[PDB]
This record gives sequence, structure tokens and C-alpha cells, in this order.
Amino acid sequence: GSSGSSGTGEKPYKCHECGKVFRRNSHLARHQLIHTGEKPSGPSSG
Ligand SMILES: [Zn+2]
Repeated sequence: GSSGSSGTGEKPYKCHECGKVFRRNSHLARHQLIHTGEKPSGPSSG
């Protein structure tokens, strides 16, 4: 229950797959592609 914030602060995401840290979340999203590849949204035949 520790208190005390450093203003706006920050919360950089860290890839648990390899251990690479990223500034924002989006940066990590594209990185995840190297690990997982699930692109359901976007039919080809249909
Ligand atoms: Zn990674």
C-alpha cells in the first residue's frame, strides 16, 4: 500500500516471450508478431 507518485509516471510494457521492453503498447504489439501470428480478421477467399 505504498504511496507517492512521480507525476505522470510511466508503464513500459515488457515482452515475456523474449524479455524485450517497449515504450508504448503498440510497439510491443507489432513485436509480438515475431512470436505469435494470429490474423483472423481478414478473409481471402470470401
Ligand atoms: Zn519478444
